[PDB]
Amino acid sequence: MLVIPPGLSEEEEALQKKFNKLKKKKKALLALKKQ
Amino acid sequence: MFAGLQDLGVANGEDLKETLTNCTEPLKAIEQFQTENGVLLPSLQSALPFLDLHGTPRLEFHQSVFDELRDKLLERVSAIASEGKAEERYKKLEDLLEKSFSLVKMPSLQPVVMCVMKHLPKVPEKKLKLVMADKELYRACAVEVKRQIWQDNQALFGDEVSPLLKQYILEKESALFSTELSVLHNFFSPSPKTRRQGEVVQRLTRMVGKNVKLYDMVLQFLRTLFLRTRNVHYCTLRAELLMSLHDLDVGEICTVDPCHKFTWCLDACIRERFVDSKRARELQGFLDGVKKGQEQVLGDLSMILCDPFAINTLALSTVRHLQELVGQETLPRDSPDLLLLLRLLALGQGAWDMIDSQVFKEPKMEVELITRFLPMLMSFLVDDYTFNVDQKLPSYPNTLPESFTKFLQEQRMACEVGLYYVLHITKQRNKNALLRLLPGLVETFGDLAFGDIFLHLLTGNLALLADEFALEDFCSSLFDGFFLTASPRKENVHRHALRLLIHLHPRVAPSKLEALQKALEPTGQSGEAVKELYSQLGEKLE
Amino acid sequence: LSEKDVDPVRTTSNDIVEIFTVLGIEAVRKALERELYHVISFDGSYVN
Amino acid sequence: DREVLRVIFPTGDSKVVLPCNLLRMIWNAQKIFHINPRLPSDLHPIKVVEGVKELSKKLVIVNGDDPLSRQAQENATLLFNIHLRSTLCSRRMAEEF
Amino acid sequence: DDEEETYRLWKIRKTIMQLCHDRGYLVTQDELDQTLEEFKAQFGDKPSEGRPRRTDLTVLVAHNDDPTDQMFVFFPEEPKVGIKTIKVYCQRMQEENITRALIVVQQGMTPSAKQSLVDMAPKYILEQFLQQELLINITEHELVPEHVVMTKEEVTELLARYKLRENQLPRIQAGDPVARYFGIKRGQVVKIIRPSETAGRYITYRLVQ
Repeated sequence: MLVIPPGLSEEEEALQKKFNKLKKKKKALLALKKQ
Repeated sequence: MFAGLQDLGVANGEDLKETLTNCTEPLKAIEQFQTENGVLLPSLQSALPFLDLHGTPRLEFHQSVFDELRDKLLERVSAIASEGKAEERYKKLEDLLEKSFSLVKMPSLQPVVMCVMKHLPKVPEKKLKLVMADKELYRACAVEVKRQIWQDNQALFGDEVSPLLKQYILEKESALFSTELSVLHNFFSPSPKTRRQGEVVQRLTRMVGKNVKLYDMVLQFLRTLFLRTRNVHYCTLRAELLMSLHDLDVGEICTVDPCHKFTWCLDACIRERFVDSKRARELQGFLDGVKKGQEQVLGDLSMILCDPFAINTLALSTVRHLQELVGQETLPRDSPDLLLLLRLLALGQGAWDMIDSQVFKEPKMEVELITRFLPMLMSFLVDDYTFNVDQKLPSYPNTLPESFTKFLQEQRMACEVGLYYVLHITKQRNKNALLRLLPGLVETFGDLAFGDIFLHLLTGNLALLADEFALEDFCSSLFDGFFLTASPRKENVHRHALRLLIHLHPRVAPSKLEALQKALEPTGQSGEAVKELYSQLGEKLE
Repeated sequence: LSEKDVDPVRTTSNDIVEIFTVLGIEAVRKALERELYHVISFDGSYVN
Repeated sequence: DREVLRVIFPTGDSKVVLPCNLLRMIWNAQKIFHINPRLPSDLHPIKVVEGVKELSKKLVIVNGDDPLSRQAQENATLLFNIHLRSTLCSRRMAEEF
Repeated sequence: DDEEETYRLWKIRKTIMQLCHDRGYLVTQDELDQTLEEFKAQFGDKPSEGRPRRTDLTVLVAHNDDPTDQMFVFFPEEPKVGIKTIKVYCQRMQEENITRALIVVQQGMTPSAKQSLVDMAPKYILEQFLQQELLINITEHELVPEHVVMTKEEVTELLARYKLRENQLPRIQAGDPVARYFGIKRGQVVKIIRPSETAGRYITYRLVQ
């Protein structure tokens, strides 16, 4: 079995931050469009 | 023309001349030879005066009778091949063959010998060896005799196969270097069934036939030549031959092919152009189904996984899977199917390494790739989505992290994945993403970006960006970052760049057109195709 | 028409509103022409 | 033209309505010019073919040289042209009429 | 059930392939006339909670003339498609530069969803289709004559030749099943070919309105 370190790297933290920011932007955009 | 007649007692022209030379009265000897030794039938002797009377000599109807008896013999033996007791009649045909092997050298009866040899399922080995010694006898022999000959003749079989392999290479390099830079028609555009129906593949399927040893030896020759020349087309030819034999239901070959399930599944994935989860699990089970002591089979598996069609299908499936993960916002470590696809593609890449190194075990895959490089691709896609939302919300993120560049320039796996991601984002006609990842395209590991396949694919994808090719700055950046890095050095990159320029010459501005025509001037030490492209561009531009 | 073993080509409906809703405006025109021809030529008469 | 007819007319209904009664005109010509349908005649088949081809030009419904107009004219007189070519054949003009 | 539902899905897929082929989209010959057996062997032959579950047979097809123009064909699982599903399909279409979709619903989609669908028309073109209407191909019915969609150039040529304004042509409404089958919009003229028992062949024209 390959060794997969669960520890978050800078790449994974950046990906999670971009995920969250995209979530906020999508929610704001959908709120604007729904009006 | 009449050699070998003396063995059976039928005098030929040599002895006839040698006898008439020292005979004073040839007439009586000739008469006794044509009557007694010839057709001893009173009816023919009575017919002779009438045929003299017509003025048509005995020559013509004697020749007609000889030819019709030859035809009757061949047709009768053709019926004999399917009537009577099999073994007894086969032995009778063998007896006829051993009688007529003395007359095989005389062409007026040689078709009888070749027809008998064709009808007999197994010609005696000495006769086969004597036939192989002469080119005319070999070529005149039917496919059955060729099959019997090739089973024991390693060098002859390889030599006969070689021109077909050369023709396959020639047509493959004519397709990879074709001026039709269209999306609907690329190197992988035809379906696998159509490609296996090509002249070379069908000829190979016919000539290999239903012989296990011949098929195995063809496979081994393909493996050796692929190892020698590093030419990926030979793995494709092996897969095509096996799949064509499977389509024609050659059980003796499908049974002896251990990768039959795996190769059939890969062919199905290529035909459907997407490796689904079910087929991926099937492939994983087949790969893990190789028991201990049979690691050599793994090598064959790897050779199938290095197929350019399979490589392209797996790469596209992995890219789309990563995009689906981004849509699911899933970290790459969390997808076992992604890991399976990465393992499959790494095995395809390392097929040659495993074949040469003889260590029949799957190469280890370092985890920094999945943990860091793939999150960069996901982050680039998320940045694209964020910019799109901001456009819909009340500049473009083009910053390139150093980790992504390092992994693209050092990891062959990351190199290929990023290259196919570039192809995908270019297919969307997205200039901004292309220019963002162009600094990554500047340097790549293994020079896989400089391969013929990837250059052709990139030209086909960029064919949709004529409007952006109307911009001088975009063309300059694209050529400097990727093309001018290897086109002055590599002939293939130069040829593909000139193909792209020729296909998109009128969109390019005159200044950048002159820049491309001048900086990419053909050299004498390069191939003639580059000069032909330059001449074509010169003719068409004015 | 969706039923299996039922011919989806030669199956008519004898009703023009439903044919208009299902098949179209040219199909309803053809069906109306056929219905008129039948109802006029049933008695044996002929109209151009 | 036979294939086209079998496409347009299912159920094998060979009764149609057309302007000119070609058979009756042929009969009238036979009676007017005293054909005597027993001796060989003087009528080159190429004359029949050329006459039919030139006659098809004159019978016009849609007037114009536009490709659209040409197609409309060809469609309008399609059935009559098929009937005329099936009646004024080279063989029939020499074996039956 | 499973076998009858498999047959229904295969028939619907064949109808959709024929529809895409008629609109000029690049459809391979094999998938156009694929019988039931290869469909069973390709998708799983167990639609009820199995391998050929929906959103797996959705198809993306590129136009033959221009590879840059494509269409999605979606098969939502829910019988009554609501605003959430159409919104997520629109969001999926957002990531691509193609704005043509074809939704195959199983029952009447909600009125709010229809309002959103007709609102997003100028940027995102998409049409609904009840699965009942796709169990057959109405174009093969004998009552339906030949329909051809004409380019704007030949429409102008027609209007110039007959010297008539476009409002003088016979009309066809956008809700016509054939019009929805061909995906034609208002202001577009359709040539119709019929076999005429008096002339041999009649070509008429209909304006979408």
